[PDB]
Amino acid sequence: RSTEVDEVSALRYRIEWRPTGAGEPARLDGTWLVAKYAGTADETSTAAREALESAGARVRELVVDARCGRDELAERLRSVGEVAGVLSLLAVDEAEPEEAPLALASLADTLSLVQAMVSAELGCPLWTVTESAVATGPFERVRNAAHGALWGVGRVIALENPAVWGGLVDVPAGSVAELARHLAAVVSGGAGEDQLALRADGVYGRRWVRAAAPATDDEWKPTGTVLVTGGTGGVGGQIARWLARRGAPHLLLVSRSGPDADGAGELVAELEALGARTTVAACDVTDRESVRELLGGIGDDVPLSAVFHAAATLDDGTVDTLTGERIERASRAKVLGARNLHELTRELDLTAFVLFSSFASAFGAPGLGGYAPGNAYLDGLAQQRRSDGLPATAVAWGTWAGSGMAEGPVADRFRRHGVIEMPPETACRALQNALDRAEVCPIVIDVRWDRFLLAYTAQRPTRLFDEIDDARR
Amino acid sequence: TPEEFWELLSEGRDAVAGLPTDRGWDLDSLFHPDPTRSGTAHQRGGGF
Repeated sequence: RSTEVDEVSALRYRIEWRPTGAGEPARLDGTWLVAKYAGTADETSTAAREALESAGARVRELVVDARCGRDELAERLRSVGEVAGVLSLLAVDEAEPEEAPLALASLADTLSLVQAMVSAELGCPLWTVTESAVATGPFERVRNAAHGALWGVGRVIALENPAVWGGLVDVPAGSVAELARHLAAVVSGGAGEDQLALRADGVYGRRWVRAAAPATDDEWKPTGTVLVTGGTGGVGGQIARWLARRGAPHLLLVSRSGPDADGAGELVAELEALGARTTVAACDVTDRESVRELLGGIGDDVPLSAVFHAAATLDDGTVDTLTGERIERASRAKVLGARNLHELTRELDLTAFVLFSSFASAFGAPGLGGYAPGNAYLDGLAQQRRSDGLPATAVAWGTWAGSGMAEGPVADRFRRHGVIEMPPETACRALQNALDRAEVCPIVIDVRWDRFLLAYTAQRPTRLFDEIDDARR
Repeated sequence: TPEEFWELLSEGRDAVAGLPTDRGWDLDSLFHPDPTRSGTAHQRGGGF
């Protein structure tokens, strides 16, 4: 019945965790550092190490503090000597500091540890044990969406330092048996997985896989008001124009720039002609109370059901200077704003809460390693929010054709090696079908694997893309 | 084996872990907040 949505079918992909091999266990040597904090006693350490010195090496602790220095871990690693790899247990059983999701203590220490190994000239693969930071499918709940932020930057770290980055090893919340059962093989594994999710039912590797689009009869309409965060910025700009086209009764482009944006009046006029009741508003999204009084400022004449969080600030994404607070104030518009909108709308009957994210958390992207965590927090929020009673869609938008929110130096590079500009006149239909199937976390990109294979698996063979069929070429 | 089941029945282990990812199940249309959405499943796991 459909031929055009076939282009949409080639656009939408999804991340599914397929049962991979636990790796091939090789007797390690030198030392394996169980780098973590010292605040609480950790049975995680005793459980990880019991198969670490039994792995052939010895176990050495590396207490890293929040922004303790980009160098401290380097001279400590040089102090012990040659290391065959490190186990970051700082991201286990750790709450989100409610100040900021990207100010997660671990993310900062992971970045500092990565660049300390780079500066320590040690050259060993780092492994980051995470406590259920990602789900093996919607049958599991992502405990802390902030933790996936590490995973986000993790998928980028390998594109900078294949020798220094080993990968991530997700383990279930609370139980440390999976560590003892698999870490020894996993860290030493010749399988090649950089993304690991140890569960009671086995070992799962993250996999990009084709999303099927039979074009389900269900139709999502923009009925209600639409909180288009960053509505002036193209990522939200063409989305708001499309809303108005589809018949949005009300719109609420909201952005600190707002009326003071280069293109505000023009945009408003366009959607005012296509749809009706469009409103641009100069309002912060980082503050919880600003959004609180904005949603209370949402007229009781029209309920809110379509929060389309699109704002995302970005200057640079190089691991060389990437520290946790840097990621934070780089993408606070994205994460805190999304957290505020989530916590506010928990009591709202939203028919859509589409978080607009990018490929930076889908696959690795140099120059977006600071833009990746925010998108990873977005993906985790929709992964849980769908594990509750509030629908959310974390579309990983590839290079938007017209925006400038992530359309920067990295976008023009990737244009000639894989992800190409996805036209709005088909990416808007991809969003429609991601709300017709109610896809929890879709990935809409126009990636050509002819150029992508030698731009991703070249520096690090990755089993992520060994599920897409036409990814062989 | 009927011996590896006695190592699940004797040490009190539940085999309910999660839904299969091998089988190409959608796993995304299976779960929507609306409990009456045609095509969705209610159990978030099971011994598979």
